[PDB]
Amino acid sequence: GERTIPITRE
Amino acid sequence: GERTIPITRE
Amino acid sequence: GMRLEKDRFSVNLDVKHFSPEELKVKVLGDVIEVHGKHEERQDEHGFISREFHRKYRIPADVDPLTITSSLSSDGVLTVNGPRKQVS
Amino acid sequence: GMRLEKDRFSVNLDVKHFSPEELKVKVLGDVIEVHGKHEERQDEHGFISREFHRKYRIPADVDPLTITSSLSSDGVLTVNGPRKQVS
Repeated sequence: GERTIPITRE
Repeated sequence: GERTIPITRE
Repeated sequence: GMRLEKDRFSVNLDVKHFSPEELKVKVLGDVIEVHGKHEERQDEHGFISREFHRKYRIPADVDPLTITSSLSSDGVLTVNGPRKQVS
Repeated sequence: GMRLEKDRFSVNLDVKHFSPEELKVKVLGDVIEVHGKHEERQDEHGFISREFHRKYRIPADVDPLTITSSLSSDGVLTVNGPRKQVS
């Protein structure tokens, strides 16, 4: 039940 | 038993 | 918060996370500002910061020069000044 | 905090005071940064802010492109990546 936290790659 | 907090006037 | 009363202006704020040196109470003209900033370099990897900034208007019947402030043991900051009263 | 283990790198942080939109997990080269900032304009008189910034080194046997992150219901942020293992 986790929310995905998007990775910033710039 | 309070500590005086000095006022800044500039 | 701010409380205007019949015979005084006062502001009471929770500042328990700030040391006295991390607080500023500025009175300039008829404006009071209260500021606090606390930073911790917990470790090699980073830090945390917290801060606040508040501004209030002093009523015209309070001489700003009479505003003073004190900090209680439990971390409540009081700023207050008397209002002109009948003699 | 950071935990390097035999088969994964992971970072677990308390971020309960931050919404997902207030968090940033940056992976560039072999560096991970985690940032959060939360401000409240409580009222007419001011605001409070809090923030944090953390930086960690990714071990050479973790491909940075394999790093991902998730946030639990109770406000723990996990950042993790697998290490190369024998097949």
